Parts: sequence; C-alpha cells; structure tokens
Amino acid sequence: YFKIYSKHTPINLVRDLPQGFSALEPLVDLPIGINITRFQTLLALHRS
Amino acid sequence: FQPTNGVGYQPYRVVVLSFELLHAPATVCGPKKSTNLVKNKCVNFNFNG
Ligand SMILES: *[C@@H]1O[C@H](CO)[C@@H](O)[C@H](O)[C@H]1NC(C)=O
Repeated sequence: YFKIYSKHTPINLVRDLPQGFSALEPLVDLPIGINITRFQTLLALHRS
Repeated sequence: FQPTNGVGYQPYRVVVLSFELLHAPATVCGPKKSTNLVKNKCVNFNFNG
C-alpha cells in the first residue's frame, strides 16, 4: 500500500519551517505493490 | 470471410479475459451489491468490510 498524506498550510515566514501544529490528512492510497528504496524530487525550470 | 459461408467458416470475435492474482492489492473488483439501509432496529451491519 502506498499511503500519501498531505496538508496545505498558509504561512508567511521567509526562510525556515514555522513552529506550530498541523495534522496531515490522508489524501490517497495507491495499490502499487512494488519495491521502493530511493526517491528524487522533480522541479521545474524557468526559461527566458 | 463471406456472408454466405457456413457457421464453421463465419467470423467469430473472441475476447479472452485473463484474471491473475498478484501480491499487490487487488483493485479490479466486482460490483458490491448494497442492501437498502434500515434504521432504528438491531441489525447486522457490514459497512466497507
Ligand atoms: C527491495 O530493494 C532492495 C534494494 O534494491 C533489496 O535489497 C531488497 O531485497 C528488495 N526487496 C524485495 C522484496 O525485492
């Protein structure tokens, strides 16, 4: 089972993580059934 | 394939459905027949397992 929990929070702090409490709601459970040992973030470039 | 051919020579469309169970969670399920809801009585309830 692949559990994805998520939470959206409106913050206005410039640099670091804000200090507070916010429990993450369960968003989606995925029937993947695969081995995962490594991950990588995906970003977006800005072209001009 | 001619329309005047015999039944042993007429075209037959064949669809073969293959059902396998793997160790991943099974997600192609059948329709789960739902009994109408009855309230205010001592009944045996089965809600989502
Ligand atoms: C999952 O992957 C890791 C690293 O590739 C490996 O050591 C481990 O044995 C794998 N587990 C299964 C159940 O395949």
